[PDB]
Amino acid sequence: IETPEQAKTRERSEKIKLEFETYLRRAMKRFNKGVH
Amino acid sequence: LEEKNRMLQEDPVLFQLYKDLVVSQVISAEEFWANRLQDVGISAAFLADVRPQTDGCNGLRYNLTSDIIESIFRTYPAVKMKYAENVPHNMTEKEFWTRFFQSHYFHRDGVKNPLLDLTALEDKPLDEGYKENSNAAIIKRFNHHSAMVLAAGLRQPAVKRAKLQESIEYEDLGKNNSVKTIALNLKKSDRYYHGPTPIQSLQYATSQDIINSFQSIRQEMEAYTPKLTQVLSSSAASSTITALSPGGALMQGGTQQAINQMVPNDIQSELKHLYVAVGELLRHFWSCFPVNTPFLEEKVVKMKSNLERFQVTKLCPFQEKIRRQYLSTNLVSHIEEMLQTAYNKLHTWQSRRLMKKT
Repeated sequence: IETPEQAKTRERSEKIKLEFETYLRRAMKRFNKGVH
Repeated sequence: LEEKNRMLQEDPVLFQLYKDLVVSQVISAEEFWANRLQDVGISAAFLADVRPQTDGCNGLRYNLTSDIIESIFRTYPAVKMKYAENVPHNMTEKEFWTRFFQSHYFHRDGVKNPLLDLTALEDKPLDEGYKENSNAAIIKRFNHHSAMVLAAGLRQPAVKRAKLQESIEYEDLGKNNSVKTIALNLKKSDRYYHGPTPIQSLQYATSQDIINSFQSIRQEMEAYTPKLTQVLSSSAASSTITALSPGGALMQGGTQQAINQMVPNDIQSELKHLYVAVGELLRHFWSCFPVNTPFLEEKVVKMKSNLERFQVTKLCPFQEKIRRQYLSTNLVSHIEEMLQTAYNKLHTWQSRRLMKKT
């Protein structure tokens, strides 16, 4: 209801950070499972 | 007391007048204030017009105003319930407004029988043998809001017969009396021909000698020739100039005196204050007059006592202040005239009352 473009940019930043951190999480799980 | 003090502060001259009338014991505060002593309709545009002010520097200026909230409460009593059930404990007011903006509540995008009972308009109600949801919701809530606004605007066979009579009657084939006037015809119209002009000694001329004079002048001017030298003379011209000369009889009076410098501006302002005070006192006196009830007698007696007290406590010091400067202006004379006129009026009315009783 206030500066919708700022809210959309925040949502995009959250989305890209979430994708980055989730793929990092998957890579870390692959790494430790391979170590085991 | 606090409200009265604030109101007096809003008018310092009255506050000064109130002080000069009460502290000087001229009048009591009860008698002082004895004579001394906005709703907005519901508009349907209070929602669409009112928007969250989105100032460019990411400013969400709500501009929360009491009238807007009152209009919302009147139109939507549910909002009043939500406000009363949440603040100040469950949630803050601004957070509630923000939730209202984000909620779907904001971003939503018969007494008369004959012509209202649509269910009863048909005498054959047999059985059924002989984004639509969004649109329906929008229509329903719009109708609800309109009904709420209409209701907030306010804040039997006889009825049916009256409605039918109103509906059927034709203004053309009725009555058109419209004669709500009273004619006037005075008795003697000659009163206005010679009106408030007093009687004048409009003397009539003599007997037929008047006709003789008329014939004489008629013959005299019947053979007339224009003249030029006889029109005026220097001696007559000199007399006319002298009459028109400065200081002449036609030039009545002459130069005058600067009254402004003769009286100090402080004395002038105090004279204005005394004028207003005496004027209001005498206005109340004349409002009481004429005394048609026994209660008015005591009120006018108190008025005279207040006038006497005010005169003694202010004008006499004011008279002394003027007299020390030896001002030649008789400003006090006007006040004395008014006071004596009122006192004589009251004394004469008392004399009349005594005469009527005896």
